[PDB]
Order: sequence, then C-alpha cells, then structure tokens
Amino acid sequence: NEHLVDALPYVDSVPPELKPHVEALIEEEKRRSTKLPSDYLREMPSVRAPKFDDHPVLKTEYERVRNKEPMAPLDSVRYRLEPPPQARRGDVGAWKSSLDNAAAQLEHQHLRILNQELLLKYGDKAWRAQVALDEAAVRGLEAQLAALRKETDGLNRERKLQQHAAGSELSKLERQYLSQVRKNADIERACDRLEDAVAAMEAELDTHIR
Amino acid sequence: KEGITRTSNLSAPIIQLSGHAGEVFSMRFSPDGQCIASGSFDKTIFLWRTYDENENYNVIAGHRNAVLEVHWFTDGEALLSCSADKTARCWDAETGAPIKKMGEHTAVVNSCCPLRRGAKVFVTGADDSTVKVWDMRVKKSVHTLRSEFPVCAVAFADAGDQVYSGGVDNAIKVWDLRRGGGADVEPSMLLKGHSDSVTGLRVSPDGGHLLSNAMDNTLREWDVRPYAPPNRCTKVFTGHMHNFEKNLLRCDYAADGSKVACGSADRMVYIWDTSTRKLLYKLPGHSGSVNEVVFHSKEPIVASASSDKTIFLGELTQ
Amino acid sequence: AAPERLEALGELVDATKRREVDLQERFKALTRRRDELAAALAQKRAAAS
Repeated sequence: NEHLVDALPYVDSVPPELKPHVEALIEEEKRRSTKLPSDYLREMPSVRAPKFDDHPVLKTEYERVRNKEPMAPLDSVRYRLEPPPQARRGDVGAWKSSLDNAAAQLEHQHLRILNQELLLKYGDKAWRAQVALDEAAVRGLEAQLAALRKETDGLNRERKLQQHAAGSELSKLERQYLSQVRKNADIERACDRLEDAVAAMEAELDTHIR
Repeated sequence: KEGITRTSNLSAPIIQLSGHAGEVFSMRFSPDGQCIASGSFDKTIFLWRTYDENENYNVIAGHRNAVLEVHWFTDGEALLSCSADKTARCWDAETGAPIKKMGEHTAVVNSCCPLRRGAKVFVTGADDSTVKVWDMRVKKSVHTLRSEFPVCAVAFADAGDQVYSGGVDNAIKVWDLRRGGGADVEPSMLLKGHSDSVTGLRVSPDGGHLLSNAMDNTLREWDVRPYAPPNRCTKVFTGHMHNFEKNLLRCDYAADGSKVACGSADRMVYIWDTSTRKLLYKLPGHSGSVNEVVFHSKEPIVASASSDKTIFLGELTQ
Repeated sequence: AAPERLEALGELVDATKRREVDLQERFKALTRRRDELAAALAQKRAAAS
C-alpha cells in the first residue's frame, strides 16, 4: 500500500548493464523477503466455487467439463434412419419406433427444405444487412481503439512534459549541491586559516612575556 | 478574447504612468508593494498607488533641481530623495512633509542607497568623488570617504558594514566603514572588468552578488563574498545600450534573484534570466532612454521609468 | 512524485546553504582577526625598533 514510490522513467533511463545489477539486488531482496509466499494469493480475495448450487445442471456440467471428456454428438445412429434389425424385425412395436423415427425425419427434411427455399427465396438481403452490421461493429471497435490510443497518448505526452519540468530542476538542484560541496571545501581552507591565525596569535603572547 | 493568464491585480498588463513634466530618473516600489515613488527631472516626486486607480495621490516638492535617485526606507513610510541640487532629503510619505534635508555635498548627489537591515542609515555618492555615509538621527554626516573621480553609483551592502561605489574611474570599489574612521581611508576591494564608467549598483536579495550596469554597454555580476576566487567577476550581460546621454542608468534584481532588469538608452526595457545570462524580455514602448527599472516586491511586475516623462507599469507573461 | 522531490532537494540545498552562510560568516570573522593580528605584529616590531 505504498504511495507513489516512483522515480521518473522518461528522465531516469535505466542503464544497459544495470539490468543485471538491479536484477541481482532484487534477487537478494527476494532471498530474505519477510513472508515469501509466491502463493500470496492467500491475501488476494477468495476466488470462489462456480455458483450454481441451485442448478444441478451446471453442477454436473462443470464436474465433467474440467475433465474435458466431451458430450457425444447427438444420436447419429438413430439419425441414419433405420428400421428394426434382425432381433427387432418381427416385433411390431419396434415398427412403432420406426414410425417415430421415419416420420420424424421425413418432416425434418420437409421443413428443412422449406427453410432453405425460404432463405434462398428471401434471405439474401437479410444476410446483406447482418454482414453490414458486422462491418459496423468492426469499424466502431477500431474507432474506439483509435480514440483510446489518442487519449492515452495525450496523457502520456502530458506525463512526459511533467517529467521534463521536474528532471531539469532536480538536476540543477543536485549540481548546486555539488557546488555547495566545493563551497564546504572552501570553508575547510577557512578552517585552515583558523589554524594559521591561531598560530599567528601564538606570537603576541610570546612578545607579551618577553 | 486572448485570455493570457492575468498575473497581477492591475487593471491591465501594461500601464503607463503620466503626470511628470520632466525626465524620470529613478523610481522605487514600496516595501509593501502598493506605492510608487517616482523622481523626475522636474525636481518633484510623484507618489502613485500600484492598484485600483494608479492614483498619484501626492506630489512632493522641495528639491530645487532634478531628483536623480529615490529609494524608500525599510518601513515604507519615509523616503530618501537625492538630487542635483546638492541636497538629499528625508520625507514622510503619508504626510507630504520633509523630515531631514542634509546638503553636505558640494556637487550633484548622483547616487544613494539606504541600508536595509540595521539603523536608518543611507550612503550617498556625488560628483565630488566623495562617498558619504549618513545616519538619520545625527545632523552631521557619520562618514566621508574620498575617491578622486566623481561618484556615479553607490549601494549599501545587505549586512550593513561595507559600501560599494562605482564611477568614471573604470573600477568599482568596496570600502569598509568600520575599518575607516579616518578621512583618507584606502579602498578594500577593486572590482575591475568594466571598460568604462559604472552607472548603477544593486545589492542581490541574498547579499552575495552585486550588479553593475556600465556605459561599457555591459551588465556585470560580481560576488562580494569575502571568500571568492581571485576574480570576483561571475556574469556578463549584453544587449542594452548607453549613448551620449550618459544618463544615470541603473540595475535591478527581481525580488527572487531570477531576473535582472536594466534601463537602457535605446528606449528598451531589458530583463535577462540571470542563470542562462540571456534576454527574457525586451519590452518596447518608451520614447526616451530608460533610466531605471524596478521589480515589484511580491509579484513579477516590472515597472520602468524613462527620460520621456512617463513610467510603464506592467506584468510579465511566459 | 515530482514536486515532493523538488522540495525534498530544494529544502536540502537551502539547509546546507544556511550552512554556507554560517561558514562564510566564519571566514569573515576569521580574516578580520587575521588583519588584526597583522597589525599587532606590525606595531610590536615598529615599537621594538
């Protein structure tokens, strides 16, 4: 929960060979870190179980799906539309089952051909419109991207300007600190003159007793 | 329209102060920054407000010749006027009465500077080559040093024990007044590097730096720190002008030490950035040589005085 | 971040220039007594002869 622990990155370029040095320092930082988890998700919020305790439906759905063992495709063998086999031929209730499947697939294909004829008769401009709408979503999305890119770039530029307005003042403050250092060395030679002046005074008392 | 970041409270960013009837030789802002003391060639001092009317609410008279230099006293209610009529005068500002008129000099009292920390004491250097120190409550002059060449510009140091005087003699001198209680003291420091006369002297807001305008058309910046390199010369400015007028063209530091303004003879108000030693503002608008420029105590306001009987009073934008 | 370091380097430069002010004042009083000592030497020799 640190506040803006930052050194400006557009001013303060990280050197080439300082990547290995700063890397080793961060590594030893890690070595004796206080509570080294690398599973620190414990403090992260609890990522909860998939909430369908009121639909067994999705319950069993997930219990299988994580194992990825797929559902079989739907009833392909019945789809081949076959009448009762050898051990099912003689019994007529099996031919009732055959009535079910044969009649069902008959009207299957009938309303199928109806839908296909209905679109190839009608659907053309409907597909025209929906592909137009897919292109509309396309271009609107890239427009959002250009916008976000633009605003973010402007913010970044502002940040760079702010960085420049600071790094110059920081640099000059530090160089005048170095001049303050040489000024201190000046006052060091002043302390030299302190010693020299006292040594000079070490003659007046001499003459005074003389 | 144009909405460029009004700095000050002035009604406009450029205000011309008129009402004088002669050259305006020196000006000064009140320490509390809401008064103007303008001293003209017409031997008169206009007192202007810096805000809300710019009203010249008083014209103080009493000098018989051009009032060459004006400062305010540290509290702002007493004024020190220096003239060509050989007479320096202490006035009360609110009132319109003169307090103490000392006329000990023999010739035109060109330059003066009142001390900013300590007692009510001001230096005055005149044409007699003598720089004299003047304490308020005694009626005699407290000190009198004698150069050989007429004194053009004088200033009293920040700390209050030395006096800077520069003139026609190609070298500005720093003298020590407590070191001298005698009548022919010899100079303490010889700042050389100007190639002819010095015209204006300003003490830096920290007191380590002295500004000298020279008819060497050069502004020079020296350091007065008693522990300096062999050459105390730090900075050089080019850009302003001095001509045959040989007016008393002065110096000023912005109240922050960030800018330096010079009056020039090419009618231009020059304002350099001290650090880069280069020209920030080159303001036109004056019809006569610009005599002295003063930076407003609080805001970045610059006010200039010219030999054209007016005073421009405005703020800096950048 | 920027202004806190500008004043976090500004005030520090201020503090050791406060140092610098004290320090050159020390130089002031130093060369002062230095010249006093030179004058004392001058007069003691001028008295001795």
